[PDB]
Amino acid sequence: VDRSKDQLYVGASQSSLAYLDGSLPGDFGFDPLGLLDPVNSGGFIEPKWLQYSEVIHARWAMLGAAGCIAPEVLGAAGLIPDATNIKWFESGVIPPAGSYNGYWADPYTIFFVEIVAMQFAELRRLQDFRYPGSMGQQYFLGLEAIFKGSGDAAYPGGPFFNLFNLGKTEAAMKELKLKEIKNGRLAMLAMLGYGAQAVMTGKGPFQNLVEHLADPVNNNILTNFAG
Amino acid sequence: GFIGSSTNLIMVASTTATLAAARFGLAPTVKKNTTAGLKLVDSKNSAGVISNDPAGFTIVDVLAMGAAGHGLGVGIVLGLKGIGAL
Amino acid sequence: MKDFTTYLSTAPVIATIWFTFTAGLLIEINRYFPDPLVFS
Amino acid sequence: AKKVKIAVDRNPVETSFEKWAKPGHFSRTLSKGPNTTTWIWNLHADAHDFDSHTSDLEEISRKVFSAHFGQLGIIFIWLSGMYFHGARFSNYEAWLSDPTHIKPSAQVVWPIVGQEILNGDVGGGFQGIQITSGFFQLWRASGITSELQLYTTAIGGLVMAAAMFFAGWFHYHKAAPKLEWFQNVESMLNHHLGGLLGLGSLAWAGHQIHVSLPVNKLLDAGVDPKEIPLPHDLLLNRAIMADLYPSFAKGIAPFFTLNWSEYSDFLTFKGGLNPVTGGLWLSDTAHHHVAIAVLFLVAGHMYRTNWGIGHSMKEILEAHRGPFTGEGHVGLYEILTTSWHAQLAINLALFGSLSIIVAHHMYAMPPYPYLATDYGTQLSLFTHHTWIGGFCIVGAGAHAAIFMVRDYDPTNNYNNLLDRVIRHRDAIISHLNWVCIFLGFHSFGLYIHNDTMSALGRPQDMFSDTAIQLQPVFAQWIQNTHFLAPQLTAPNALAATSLTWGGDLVAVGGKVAMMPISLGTSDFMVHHIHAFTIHVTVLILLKGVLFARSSRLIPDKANLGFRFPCDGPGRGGTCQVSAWDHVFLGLFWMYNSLSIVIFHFSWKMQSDVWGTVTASGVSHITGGNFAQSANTINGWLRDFLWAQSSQVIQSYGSALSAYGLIFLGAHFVWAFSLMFLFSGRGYWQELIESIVWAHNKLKVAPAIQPRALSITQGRAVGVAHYLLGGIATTWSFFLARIISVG
Ligand code: CLA
Ligand code: CLA
Ligand code: CLA
Ligand code: CLA
Ligand code: CLA
Ligand code: CLA
Ligand SMILES: CC1=C(/C=C/C(C)=C/C=C/C(C)=C/C=C/C=C(C)/C=C/C=C(C)/C=C/C2=C(C)CCCC2(C)C)C(C)(C)CCC1
Ligand code: SF4
Repeated sequence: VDRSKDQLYVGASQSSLAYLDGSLPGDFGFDPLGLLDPVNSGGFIEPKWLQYSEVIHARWAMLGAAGCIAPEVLGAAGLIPDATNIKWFESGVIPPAGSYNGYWADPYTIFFVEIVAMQFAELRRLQDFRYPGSMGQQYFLGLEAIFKGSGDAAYPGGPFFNLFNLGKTEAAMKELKLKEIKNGRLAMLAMLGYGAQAVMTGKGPFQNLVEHLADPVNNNILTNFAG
Repeated sequence: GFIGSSTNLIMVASTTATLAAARFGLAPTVKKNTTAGLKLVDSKNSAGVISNDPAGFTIVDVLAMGAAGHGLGVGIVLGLKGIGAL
Repeated sequence: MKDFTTYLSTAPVIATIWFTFTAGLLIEINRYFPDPLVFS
Repeated sequence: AKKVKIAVDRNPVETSFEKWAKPGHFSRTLSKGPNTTTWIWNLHADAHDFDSHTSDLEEISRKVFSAHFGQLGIIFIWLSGMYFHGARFSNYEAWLSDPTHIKPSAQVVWPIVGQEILNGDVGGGFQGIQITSGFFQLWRASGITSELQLYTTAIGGLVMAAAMFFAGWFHYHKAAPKLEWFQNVESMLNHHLGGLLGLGSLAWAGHQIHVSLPVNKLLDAGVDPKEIPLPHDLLLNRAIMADLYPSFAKGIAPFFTLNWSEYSDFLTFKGGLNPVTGGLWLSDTAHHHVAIAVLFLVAGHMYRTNWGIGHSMKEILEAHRGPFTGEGHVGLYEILTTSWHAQLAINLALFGSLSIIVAHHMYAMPPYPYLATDYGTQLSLFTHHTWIGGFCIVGAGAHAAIFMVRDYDPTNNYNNLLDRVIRHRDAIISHLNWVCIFLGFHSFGLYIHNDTMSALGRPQDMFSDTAIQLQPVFAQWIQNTHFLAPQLTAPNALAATSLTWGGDLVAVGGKVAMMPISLGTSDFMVHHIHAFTIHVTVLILLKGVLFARSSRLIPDKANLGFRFPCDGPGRGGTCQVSAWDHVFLGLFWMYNSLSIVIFHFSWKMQSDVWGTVTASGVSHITGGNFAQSANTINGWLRDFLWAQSSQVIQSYGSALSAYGLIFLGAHFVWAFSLMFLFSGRGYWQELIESIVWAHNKLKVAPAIQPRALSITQGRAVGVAHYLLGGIATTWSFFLARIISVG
């Protein structure tokens, strides 16, 4: 894949350019397996779902990439107590890798709150994709006024999801969508980096950066195969 | 010190040779299949990957010859040890 | 639902239910009245 | 060039119970409802004959694809049940501690009408039916140590079963692939070679290296199962693994630096058998599956899909033509991408042949710990996989013939291999006919010669090791070569692949695991019986295929279809001319051949391999009586059938009494089948007329008119009951015998 910015990335093919016309944000013509071809598409392999899913992954990954390294950075700076300076994979998400005791409840009590909270947030978001505008109709404590959407599932907008109504013009909004997707793709690769480096090294992402800078030649993936 | 060792030299040489052979018409590529007589001939490519290389060398050629080079190199490296040369 | 209850009325399904019931009745009688050879 | 891509139709078929309530909907003939009882049988015989319901190849393919998800769903339910019954109704945990002195058991019967006698005292403080499927030995090899691990697998199997059934519904009713998707044979082979087989082998090798080997290493060292580290502890703690295998202290660096000799502690080439368990070294199997994974991942990059490189299967076939065979392989690519029956004919033939190979290779090279000394499991597994192979091979003949009648088209096959085979079919069949007669005379005739000479008191005139000798010198030479392989032709192998070649026996728990198998005159004679019976089965099946469309007797057999009873009493009588009838006759001969194969295996193993090992030596179960007795028919009747049936006919009142009952039940079903095979429907229809009169007289005549079975169904019923009775008889006979003396 061609990094940075380019008219087309390395993997672009004449076949992919038939349907990748540049309208979608981040359309650099990179679809070697042809997953976005509209002809005879169905199921979840279709342009709308796949584009919607990429944005969803991008936004979760951006939260994850910042959240999986923030406690270590702030812990190094001394802004938070050392007790909460923990590696992302030792916070209790994977108890075998380590867990933090000190939350106001055990992680299974917390997890039930997550299920109920995410079911509401996720299933309502699903209904706007399946039935556009349907979340603004039924009574939801007066909050249905901000769940109308815009006809494009990935960009609901509205008085809350677009709180400061940024990107007022079409050119401005198009520019912002490109920035959202490129930061999102960068974050998605960063999360993959965090996972692989945790398995390879057993240390946090911030330690890996510090050690690579200390001695780049002797600290890298090639020297991490051995021990 | 792995770098500069006999194993490192063989692997670099084998992968470089396969990449060089394909790029200079000495091996089959994406745009050149081979007939029953072992002669290169223009092929029909479904995807039509785009490349700015003057010879039409695509990324698929890099993966194909990279994999072929590693197979060639690994066989030689393990082969030389088997006979005791390396 | 009409069609599904119609499917349950086909010969193989009725035979399955009826013989499951008939077998269950005969098995349960022998569970509570074991080894019956004569009527007393 | 067509691009390889995903292509489906959205919502092709509405999900509704409307057609469930309309039996026979799928066929234009049957959708109108019954008028006679023949309709009921026809409903079931045509249910899965998809291509007879429509001519659209796309519609047929979609039904095939979703029917396959249905089959996989059922297999996952079956597997889940086995794991569940191992978790909840077994003595597996007790067996793990004392594998030699405990009998595996995973079925428990309820106490009712006195049937709880079948819960035998199998050991480990447990009562139940002794299983012979070998699941306990499979579970130990994979490193399972607790009922919890078995239970979790059973749950996962149900989740997979639900997923398979969802996929079947989804890919028929919601997103059904188009015909062009199915016809990407190049892409399918790449994924099934590199992905299904290559990654599957690599993944399983991963489980073996990280779970099976460490756990089985500690089990074979006497460590208690509950003191062995849990598998995830081995995964997360490299230090624990490095204790068992020091090379693990170096991580994955040796793999990436091509210092592969470092892994010699867990990737080995020992050969032979583990002397503790009697099975293959697990470090050998792990290296096997690593090597297999690489081979299939390489194979999966051969065919061209979308990036120029790769082979066109059509171009390969068309290039391979020679002077002796006309156009050669032209037109085969078209046949194999448009006929499911042609594809099923090839796949069944080799899948069935593969099953028979598995039977031989698993007995000789037992891959599981404590399998070899469980004689009940060894006999069962060999017999089971031999039968599956035989049935599958016959199905290959059936569906090759179906292709011949329905899918073959002369315009596309002119002077190619298929066309040329048809044009000298009389030469093929006439020669194969002669070979069968030659093999029949000079193999079974030798037994008849021996029986007569023995009866006349001239043992010196018999074909036997102590008389006129028939030594299988070629097979003896091959054995010697394989026994000496480690010295010269396999320098890096510590031992030969199998102990059957030669050398020293391996004893586990006071019993022989495996030992050299000697081949004398009796072995020569029985191998040429096998050659005879296979050749006749081929004759019957091949004749049905080559004359499916026509013959000198019936010039237009193709217009009569694959399955028809006859073409009338004329021409002297033409009963059973159809190709279907050749499969019918082929089934009997397949049953006759494989019966002798398993009788050969059963007697040879008991006589010359299996037995107890003590200071005085090895005492085999039947004391080595195969060599001198197996060269006469009376020897097989007396020393094998009569003598070894003692266990099954004496099992009443014991936990094995169920085999005694089935033994008689199977004899009954077999004899019941002769009623259908010997008689004809014309008699039965006339009998039903009189019975109908009685029902009419009492106003109790059914509205669906009773009919005798069709001619073809009478044959299908006859063979089905013949096979079930004959096979179930030997099944009871084997299990009662081996579970008692094993
Ligand atoms: C024989 C098996 C089989 C085959 C050949 C297909 C083929 C197809 N399916 Mg179907 N499917 C199957 C089984 C199969 N399916 C099963 C068992 C299910 C139930 C879960 C489904 C559910 C399903 C859905 C819901 C959809 C398809 C779709 C498709 C199409 C595109 C597939 C694709 O993009 O894959 C490429 C793969 C991916 C995009 C990523 C899959 C990632 C999986 C979930 C994880 C990795 C699985 C791996 C094999 C094992 C990992 C082990 C370990 C490392 C964890 C294609 C016609 C799509 C369609 O109709 O498109 C038009 C579609 O929407 N399938
Ligand atoms: C989706 C992404 C995500 C997720 C799942 C997590 C998950 C976690 N984070 Mg991480 N984090 C993330 C993103 C994420 N983080 C990001 C983007 C950053 C950078 C800003 C951080 C920075 C960060 C730090 C610095 C720390 C964590 C920690 C934690 C852990 C404890 C969470 C906790 O105590 O919440 C507590 C709950 C809340 C903050 C939500 C409050 C909910 C109440 C009910 C709302 C009340 C509202 C009411 C109107 C009052 C409003 C008042 C206001 C106006 C003043 C947990 C594993 C902690 C950890 O690792 O501890 C060992 C920790 O120290 N995270
Ligand atoms: C609840 C969901 C549902 C519904 C309402 C339908 C409805 C329909 N399907 Mg669909 N289908 C479903 C699920 C469903 N399907 C699933 C899960 C699959 C994947 C296997 C399929 C695959 C499929 C195919 C491939 C086809 C249909 C067809 C049909 C039509 C006729 C069905 C019929 O006659 O069934 C009555 C049939 C049965 C009751 C047989 C059930 C067989 C299953 C696999 C269970 C057998 C298990 C059993 C234990 C086997 C051993 C028996 C032994 C113990 C005695 C109808 C529109 C047919 C059609 O014509 O569509 C236009 C058609 O060709 N369906
Ligand atoms: C498919 C088979 C397979 C698998 C899965 C594994 C797996 C493993 N092996 Mg094994 N191994 C195998 C085959 C396999 N092996 C074979 C064939 C051999 C013989 C050559 C070996 C020889 C071997 C040795 C000698 C060693 C291992 C080791 C390991 C472990 C560490 C590997 C490592 O360093 O990864 C490095 C990094 C990665 C694999 C990448 C991980 C990427 C993650 C999953 C990405 C996640 C990203 C995602 C966004 C995260 C989201 C988080 C969420 C909570 C939000 C690991 C459990 C080592 C060990 O410690 O074993 C106990 C070890 O020493 N293996
Ligand atoms: C992968 C395996 C496979 C597949 C997918 C098929 C598929 C097909 N076969 Mg083929 N076949 C196979 C293997 C296979 N066959 C084998 C191994 C043989 C050799 C025996 C044959 C011999 C054969 C013949 C001779 C014929 C077919 C036919 C058919 C078609 C219709 C099947 C039907 O409607 O059955 C409906 C199913 C039944 C009526 C149920 C039959 C149950 C049997 C008789 C007894 C089972 C007993 C059980 C296992 C144990 C006892 C249980 C009891 C006590 C309760 C269909 C295309 C027919 C056709 O015309 O195709 C064009 C046809 O005439 N097949
Ligand atoms: C024990 C029963 C039996 C016997 C002896 C035979 C015999 C034969 N069957 Mg038959 N068959 C049987 C049962 C039997 N079948 C059954 C139950 C079925 C229904 C499923 C069939 C269905 C069937 C088919 C469909 C076919 C055969 C074939 C054959 C022939 C095979 C070639 C062969 O070996 O010729 C040599 C003969 C023998 C080995 C029989 C014994 C010969 C003795 C020992 C010779 C004695 C010689 C001596 C001088 C006698 C002098 C007597 C007197 C004049 C003094 C052969 C004639 C195949 C065939 O015709 O192949 C060409 C064939 O296609 N059979
Ligand atoms: C000249 C030039 C350049 C450069 C380039 C380069 C420098 C490249 C490189 C490239 C490369 C450097 C590549 C590589 C690749 C690789 C690969 C692709 C690999 C593969 C591998 C494999 C496939 C393996 C396998 C295996 C295993 C895993 C195990 C064992 C066995 C075997 C060995 C088989 C540029 C463009 C800048 C610019 C223009 C000019
Ligand atoms: S006996 Fe039966 S099968 Fe034979 S010709 Fe007469 S009707 Fe046909």
